[PDB]
Amino acid sequence: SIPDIKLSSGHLMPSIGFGCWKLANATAGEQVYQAIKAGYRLFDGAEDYGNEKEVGDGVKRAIDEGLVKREEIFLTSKLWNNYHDPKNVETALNKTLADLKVDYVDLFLIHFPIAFKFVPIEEKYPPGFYCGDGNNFVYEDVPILETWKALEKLVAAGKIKSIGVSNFPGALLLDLLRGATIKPAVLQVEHHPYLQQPKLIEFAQKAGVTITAYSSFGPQSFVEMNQGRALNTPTLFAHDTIKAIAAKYNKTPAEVLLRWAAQRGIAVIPRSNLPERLVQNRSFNTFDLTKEDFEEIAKLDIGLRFNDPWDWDNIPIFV
Amino acid sequence: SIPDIKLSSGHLMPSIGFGCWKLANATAGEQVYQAIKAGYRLFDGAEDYGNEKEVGDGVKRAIDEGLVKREEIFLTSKLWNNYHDPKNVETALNKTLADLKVDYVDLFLIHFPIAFKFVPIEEKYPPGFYCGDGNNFVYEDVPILETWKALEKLVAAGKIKSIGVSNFPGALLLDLLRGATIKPAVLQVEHHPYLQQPKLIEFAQKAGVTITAYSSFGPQSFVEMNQGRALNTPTLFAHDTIKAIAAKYNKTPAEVLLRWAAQRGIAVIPRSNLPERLVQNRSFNTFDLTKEDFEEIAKLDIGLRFNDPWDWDNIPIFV
Ligand SMILES: NC(=O)c1ccc[n+]([C@@H]2O[C@H](COP(=O)([O-])OP(=O)(O)OC[C@H]3O[C@@H](n4cnc5c(N)ncnc54)[C@H](O)[C@@H]3O)[C@@H](O)[C@H]2O)c1
Ligand SMILES: NC(=O)c1ccc[n+]([C@@H]2O[C@H](COP(=O)([O-])OP(=O)(O)OC[C@H]3O[C@@H](n4cnc5c(N)ncnc54)[C@H](O)[C@@H]3O)[C@@H](O)[C@H]2O)c1
Repeated sequence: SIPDIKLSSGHLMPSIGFGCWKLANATAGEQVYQAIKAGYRLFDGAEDYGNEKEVGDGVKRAIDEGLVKREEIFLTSKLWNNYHDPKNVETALNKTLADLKVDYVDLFLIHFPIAFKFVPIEEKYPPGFYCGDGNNFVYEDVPILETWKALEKLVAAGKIKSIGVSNFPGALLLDLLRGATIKPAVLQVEHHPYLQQPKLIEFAQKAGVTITAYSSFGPQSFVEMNQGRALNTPTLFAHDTIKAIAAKYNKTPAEVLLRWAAQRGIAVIPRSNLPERLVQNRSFNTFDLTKEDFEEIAKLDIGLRFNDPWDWDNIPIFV
Repeated sequence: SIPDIKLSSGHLMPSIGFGCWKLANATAGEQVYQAIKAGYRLFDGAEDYGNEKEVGDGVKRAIDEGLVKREEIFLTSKLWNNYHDPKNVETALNKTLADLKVDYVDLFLIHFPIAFKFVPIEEKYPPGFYCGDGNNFVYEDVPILETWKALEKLVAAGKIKSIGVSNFPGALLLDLLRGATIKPAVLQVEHHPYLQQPKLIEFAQKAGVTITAYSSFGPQSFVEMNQGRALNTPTLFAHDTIKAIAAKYNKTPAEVLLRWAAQRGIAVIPRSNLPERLVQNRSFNTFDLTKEDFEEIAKLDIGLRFNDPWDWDNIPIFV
């Protein structure tokens, strides 16, 4: 029932997954276990989320009861900023494999085109914005291609099935494609009605790169973080346009926001933090949006971005 | 007098220059010569403008008459898109050096972060959007850093005093600073009240990279090319905000548009096609815009870009 997408790497990836950002460590396993019982097979995690160990417990439990087999679960992780230096990539990937308790990951992405100064794992993990000098941000000179090559070596070693990037703008993705042997299979970016970036999507998809959208509900995710920008932003759930369309097909505005991405061949990893939400977030492909619909949602685009490194320390990623 | 800007390379660069784009071949010579007589010392040229030979004649005459010395002329040139591949960088700089009739260029910039397929000088020069296969675009897999490394060499060889980039978005500039030994000394981008990219300026400058703005008169230059987007844009010279401010200080809209950039440490290279405009475009630093003035102009920024590779062949540089 949950459609698959063949990545450029030849491997399949579910178009509907379970998000692991802000998934409390205390119940992450229980919740990952439940997600699996509900049909979810892909889990979007990351080293920065600091719950790969619990996410692992969840997957292991499901396997031990015989509900699924390793190859049926698609695990996605992300290399954090402090580990871009070629000599530390495998080290971080090892930690991820150790916490997840697996021999490989299905998808490993460059979390950010930012390279923080290396902080030994034993000193602090996950490092977060810690750069080894108190509260100061510190960076290290490591071009993106150097990091990508280490990743390619790790793919030949069988430690990673598919590799990709996250939070990459169009010009950086183009330049990585000029020196990549294995081309990025995925581009994961903030995608929602307030930040559509239609040209980026068009380029990537035309380039054979698969798109995975995060924060499909826009500011909602950051409101729960008490962020000034997101709070000042009208929710998509109560927006006249989304509501109208939702009423025309007799659906929920939530189902509309996800269908809007799925219908265009984009993968989603909604954050289901309630049982009822687990089901809803993977049962939305029951209707079709018309050209008119897309044109209406298209008007909501104002280029509003919630996840911006510019807020951290003025990192020019999106400027 | 025209204040200078000390580049990160150590060489001084005039804060005001003479643009050479669309400067006709038959009169290019005489025009450059007149500008020198008028006080201009810097000239922004480029292989793609197809007139560096005449630009050279111009400067040669000035020198021969004892008007100026080579050391007093700041010549900027740009590496066109077909010459990114390292083995072709030197030959292209060579053709520029002979055309200009000098041993070195004060500044060489990667015109665009786009690598067209190579086309021999003899087959066609300048190639423009020509790639070697009719009207089709053909690209080479050459990462920016490779081209940049080629340039660094050329500097050590005394064939270039300073290097830099042009039309590079934030993420791209950041990655280059990661693999560069000689940091880009200058960033040249489209810059005016409709496309202010304030964060880009801030980031670049705080990094010692000097900003050189182009198309300071907004849609103006591209209107003189019958470009659809430019013809449907209210001119900056008629805009109420600029009018009000100009009247206040009794200056021309043109003078206000150039001071807006200059008072903020950004260099300008207006194209002057009239003896009077030639003089005005370099005598606008006789007043200062107030904090309120900057606030009112700030409201104009709608991010309207007139020079976009997206129009050429959907090249994702600004997405
Ligand atoms: N690579 C990156 O930079 C990055 C950044 C952010 C998130 N992500 C990933 O993408 C996932 C989703 O993004 P997100 O964290 O912003 O969450 P989201 O946008 O999917 O959901 C945000 C919130 O909306 C609510 N919600 C979910 N389903 C709902 C429904 N049916 N009805 C009403 N409310 C509902 C929940 O309270 C939830 O916290 C993450 O879990 C993470 O794996 C990646
Ligand atoms: N690196 C790049 O990608 C790039 C792209 C475009 C231009 N440039 C450079 O920057 C320069 C400036 O850009 P541009 O050529 O597009 O145009 P501009 O902004 O210098 O001026 C555009 C037009 O306005 C008019 N103008 C000039 N001075 C005026 C005045 N005082 N009052 C009223 N009208 C006036 C002229 O007709 C001129 O053609 C070029 O000469 C070129 O060297 C670089």
